[PDB]
Amino acid sequence: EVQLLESGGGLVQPGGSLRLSCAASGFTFSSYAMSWVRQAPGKGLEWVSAISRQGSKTAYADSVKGRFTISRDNSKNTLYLQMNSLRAEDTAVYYCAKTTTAFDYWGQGTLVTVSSSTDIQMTQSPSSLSASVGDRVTITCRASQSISSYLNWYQQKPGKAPKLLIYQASALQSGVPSRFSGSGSGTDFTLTISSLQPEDFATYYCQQSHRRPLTFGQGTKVEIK
Amino acid sequence: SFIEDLLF
Repeated sequence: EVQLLESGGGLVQPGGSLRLSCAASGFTFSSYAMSWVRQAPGKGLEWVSAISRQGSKTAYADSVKGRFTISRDNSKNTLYLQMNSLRAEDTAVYYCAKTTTAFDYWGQGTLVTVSSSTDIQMTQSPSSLSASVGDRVTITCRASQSISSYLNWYQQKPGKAPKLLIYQASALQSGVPSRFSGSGSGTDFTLTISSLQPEDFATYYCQQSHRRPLTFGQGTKVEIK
Repeated sequence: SFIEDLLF
């Protein structure tokens, strides 16, 4: 019954503007911080923005600084993203995400097409792989500097929004099968699938919630042959 | 306040 319903995307010329909305139901919206995460076509996940429970504090990635504005209306349970000065580089599916120590629940995502460091680097290995049902699959995630144990794993089906699989290196989200395990601390982490199933095909992303800005690995696509 | 301290 937890729902995040996004609207407002579409096609726009460079320099124009769009306003995204995320309509939340099924939890107490004002009890949680909220983010926007975007994914350029065939590319990875990138954190964009975040706002505190009451709306008093906001944060922005450098890429969208000055042009994008996040806001919320807790009386309508709605999260907003005003995007001005749109560039072709802003071209992406945009997700809203309930934000705790991970991104717990993601909206379905709205496409926005624009046409006419000291950060922690997450690197995954391999970048994709193909294996058979029953195989044991292992994925690695390295941080360029320590992130303690604040490493999150997300599962993304083709065309679907990411789902949170494991957070804080080893804690399983509710309803995730026990075939999924995570381990590691500091700079080296691992996701393991004990017995691969047909429904497990997806791209798997790691993401650190140790220091802003929140950063993603580039993903590991897994195919079942 | 984990996310408050982390993000803001």
